[PDB]
Amino acid sequence: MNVQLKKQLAELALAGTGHHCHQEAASIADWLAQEECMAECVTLIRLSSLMNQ
Amino acid sequence: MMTNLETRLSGADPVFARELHAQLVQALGDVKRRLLQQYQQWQQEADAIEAGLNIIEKIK
Repeated sequence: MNVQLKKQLAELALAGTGHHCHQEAASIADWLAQEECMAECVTLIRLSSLMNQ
Repeated sequence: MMTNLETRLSGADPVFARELHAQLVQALGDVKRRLLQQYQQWQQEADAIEAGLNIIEKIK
């Protein structure tokens, strides 16, 4: 919801890619994608998910 | 590789963990009653929040 919480979800998603939680991370990634200021953020999550799959 | 978050959810910070979980559900309730077009957006947000709740459990 609020930016601070959103950043917590992104970190959570990043943590998820390293625990075989690619579906969850993807759900988070696509929602954050809705925002322009989180571009790179979703990038890493996805890149992290691509590398761990 | 590992974040500071993962270590705060693994038992080292019980209070932080339940505050984070608490607001994530709080938020979930907000968007869920919001969902009662623009639904796919909010529904997308509901998925993201629920997703985070799934990870916090898979890594606690």
